Amino acid sequence: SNFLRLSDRTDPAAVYSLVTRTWGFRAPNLVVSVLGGSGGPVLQTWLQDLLRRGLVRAAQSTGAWIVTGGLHTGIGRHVGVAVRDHQ
Amino acid sequence: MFSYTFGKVQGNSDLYWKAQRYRLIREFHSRPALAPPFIVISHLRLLKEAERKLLTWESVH
Repeated sequence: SNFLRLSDRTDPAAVYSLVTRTWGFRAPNLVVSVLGGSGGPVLQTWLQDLLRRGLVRAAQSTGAWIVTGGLHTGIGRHVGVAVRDHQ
Repeated sequence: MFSYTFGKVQGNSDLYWKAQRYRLIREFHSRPALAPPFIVISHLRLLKEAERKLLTWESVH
């Protein structure tokens, strides 16, 4: 699990080049960034189902990247678990 | 009465045959390899995360 610590004021070009070349992640056919605090560690069942079904199925069919808060809580955790399930 | 019975189990002939196929295969899959008359010697010879992944795949489908 490639983990990198970098300064906030960093040009995205270098980061993208690093990810694409050094780490071997192929250029995505799509990128989706999820937003929202999603108050409460446990989220709405309908919301969880919508996310894990729709977004993850779309990513699987297209082979995309998903960018979320790398935190094991709330929406980030739900995205992670759904992605692992579909993998 | 015979004709009615026959017609009843004629539109589903394939289903009945498939069930019988399964029963036969199950019966003969666990039998000694030798035929009865010689089967005496065979009788004497007689004397996880994977499941998690599988269930997740099933649920996805």
